[PDB]
Amino acid sequence: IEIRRAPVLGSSMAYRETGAQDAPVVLFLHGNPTSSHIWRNILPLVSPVAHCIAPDLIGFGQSGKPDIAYRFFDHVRYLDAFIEQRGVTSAYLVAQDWGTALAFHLAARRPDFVRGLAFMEFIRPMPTWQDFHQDHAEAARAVFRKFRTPGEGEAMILEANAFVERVLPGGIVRKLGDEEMAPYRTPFPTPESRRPVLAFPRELPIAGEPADVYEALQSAHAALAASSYPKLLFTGEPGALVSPEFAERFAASLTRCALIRLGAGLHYLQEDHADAIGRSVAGWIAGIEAV
Amino acid sequence: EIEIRRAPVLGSSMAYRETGAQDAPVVLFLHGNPTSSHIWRNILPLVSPVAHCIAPDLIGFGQSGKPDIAYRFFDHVRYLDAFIEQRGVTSAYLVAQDWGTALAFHLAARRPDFVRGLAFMEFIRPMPTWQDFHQDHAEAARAVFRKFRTPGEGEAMILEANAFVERVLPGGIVRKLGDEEMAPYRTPFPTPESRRPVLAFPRELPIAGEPADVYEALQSAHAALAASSYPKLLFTGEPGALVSPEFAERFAASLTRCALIRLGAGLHYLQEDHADAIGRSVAGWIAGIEAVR
Ligand SMILES: OC[C@H]1O[C@@](CO)(O[C@H]2O[C@H](CO)[C@@H](O)[C@H](O)[C@H]2O)[C@@H](O)[C@@H]1O
Ligand SMILES: OC[C@H]1O[C@@](CO)(O[C@H]2O[C@H](CO)[C@@H](O)[C@H](O)[C@H]2O)[C@@H](O)[C@@H]1O
Ligand SMILES: [Cl-]
Ligand SMILES: [Cl-]
Repeated sequence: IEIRRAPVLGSSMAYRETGAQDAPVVLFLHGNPTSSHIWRNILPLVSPVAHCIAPDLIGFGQSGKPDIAYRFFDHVRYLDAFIEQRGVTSAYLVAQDWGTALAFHLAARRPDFVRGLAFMEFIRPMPTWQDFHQDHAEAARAVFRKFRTPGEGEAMILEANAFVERVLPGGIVRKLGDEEMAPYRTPFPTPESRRPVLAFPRELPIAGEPADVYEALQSAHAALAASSYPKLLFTGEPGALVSPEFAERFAASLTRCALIRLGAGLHYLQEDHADAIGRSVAGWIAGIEAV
Repeated sequence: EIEIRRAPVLGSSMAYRETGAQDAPVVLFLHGNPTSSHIWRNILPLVSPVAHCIAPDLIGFGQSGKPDIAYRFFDHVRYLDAFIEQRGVTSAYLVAQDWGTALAFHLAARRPDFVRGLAFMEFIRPMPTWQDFHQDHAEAARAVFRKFRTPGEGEAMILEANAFVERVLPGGIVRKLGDEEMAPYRTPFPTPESRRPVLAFPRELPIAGEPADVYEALQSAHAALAASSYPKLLFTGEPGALVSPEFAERFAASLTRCALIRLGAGLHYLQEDHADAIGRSVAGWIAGIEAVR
């Protein structure tokens, strides 16, 4: 699969594309601090049934690095512009981490765009720190509190590259090979290049802040609970942002939401479960399109 | 949790494995020769979160009863029909391989309203000549099955030598089964006479018009399959055995609502090499269909 590039809002976004184009479109949306790289072993399993498009968010992967704030709403604007530039009129969405917030927000604003939503390890408004990660992961809670602290977050993420070097491997059960880890590092050679990686944890909707993202994601979650398109939720054990127990309650709170149990898994489920995820998604799309 | 149970059927009994919530769609898993519901053991746990899974042992196979019958294709049809009635199943997805597919196609042709969807692989079709049985690189397989179908020779190979269990079975699996995995394939068949149903099957294969009744039934069943409107999922291995990848793409494209799922390296007993891929595929597919209805 070639990396391709699209002009977007006077910058550019890199993307991977595969599959016959007479088929329904599936948009794969990564989060922090990843790129379309994370889908690399899932795309070949979905491409036989769908036209797969996996963009790198602005400032991630091989996308352009404009001098912007990289707030959640900036990503929204770039992703919307990418979809427009690609001429995509409707799609399935497959999302993880911040990709899920983009998917939920897109579905809320354009309900007729969404053929279905496959998601995992998703972002929701979290009224307190007890709603961010699980009780066995107090240490993750403490790290993100630091990311959200002026000066401290800069030292950890911009200077020490902690999100790429510590958080990412900490959210994968297996140990990535050198050749698998390398493309996670290459987008972020410098402190300045790491700006988007610091901006994201500062956007997490926790304890009412930031108020604009908190409200947008409350609204997106209300829309999701009122939506009628098919949904497919994956969970790991014990997971990270989403426990198996929360996943069961969440899926039951929605209509037309299946829950697929992947087994031992933390945050970056794609890395531990690419085959299970790809096979599940391809079957699910095939089933929906049949009927 | 997966339970092994027994249903009374036509004066005998069939064993079956069952798992999943009772308020979910039913999925009926149908094995072929010389296997049992054992072959689905690693697939069931992956489908049970979305469906009520029922996996019977065909009459004379696995832990089912061994009544004094011919074990022809139409006998299996009768026992499977009676099992379905006994379990009070009114509609189901079918998941099938080998002779399981002939049973599924024949069921779907008679009762298409019963079929929620059909997931199948390595399936039986009418074969006008021996050239239509396996691929030309497997001449050895054709000679072996010709001998199975030959009076006297088949008895020596399958009943006395247990060749279907000991050679044909492992021969259609890419990996080597662990001893604990292979053992339950042997235990239903302790004696030559217990192997009667295993010998009966190759002699039922619809090759060159013989047997005429099965050939006719499977022609009619294949015509129905070609016209059918229910969702279908075809899995293929490379090179496969009864179904080549090239044949699979053409066959799937010919049908209405048929997705093709390529599994990679595989022979005949694809479940043993690809349980995870098959289970995950079937679960996502059922979830998708039931979401839209
Ligand atoms: O039933 C399989 C699977 O489908 C889902 C949606 O993917 O639920 C659908 O089917 C249920 C049983 O028929 C219905 O109760 C439900 O309303 C419908 O959306 C999954 O929830 C379920 O595991
Ligand atoms: O489209 C994905 C996948 O679905 C199948 C059926 O499972 O085809 C369906 O979708 C096609 C594209 O929308 C339709 O043209 C077709 O009629 C419908 O059955 C598979 O064939 C396909 O790979
Ligand atoms: Cl983050
Ligand atoms: Cl046979």
